[PDB]
Amino acid sequence: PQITLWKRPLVTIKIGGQLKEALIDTGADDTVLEEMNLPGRWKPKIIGGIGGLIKVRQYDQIPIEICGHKAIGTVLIGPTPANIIGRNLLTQIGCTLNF
Amino acid sequence: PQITLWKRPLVTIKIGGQLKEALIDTGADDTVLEEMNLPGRWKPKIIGGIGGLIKVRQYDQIPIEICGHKAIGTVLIGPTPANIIGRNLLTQIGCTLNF
Repeated sequence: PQITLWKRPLVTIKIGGQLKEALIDTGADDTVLEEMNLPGRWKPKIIGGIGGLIKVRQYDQIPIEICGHKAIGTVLIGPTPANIIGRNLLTQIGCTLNF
Repeated sequence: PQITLWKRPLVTIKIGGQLKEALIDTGADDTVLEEMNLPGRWKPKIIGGIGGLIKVRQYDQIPIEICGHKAIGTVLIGPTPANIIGRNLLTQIGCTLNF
């Protein structure tokens, strides 16, 4: 749909059989979710933001649904205050910025 | 315009009579810019990002332009890796997410 930015762009997403809240973040290269259990092997990955770099866990080819749109891609797990949906998944559901 | 997310949404902004590249960040509550110069009162402020915290200078009622679109609001100046446009200004230029 069309989401305004008066408030944080939090939408529902589903991963596994679980409903979660996540932020549509055009400023995130990657998708970062709050600590949770995911299937299969992982590899380490260093990411950064204001504040510095940080090492987190990287899981690949993870099915995820965002506002009813299915996507598959890399998901990172780390100490984030919120579930973040980044550009790697946003492009997959055809999400764009407009003004 | 309509901006896809295959690459970082960098756009031209103008502040203090100077043009610059800045990231359209729907995941940012605030607007933070790389060390520069600004007028009027400023007061410190600590803010958090994915790698920890940084102390910045908060400036209120700062006129700024994004792609020539006028906005006025709070702007933080500090050691950020890159200029970040937050929702506080994006709402002001009618920027929305679509998919």
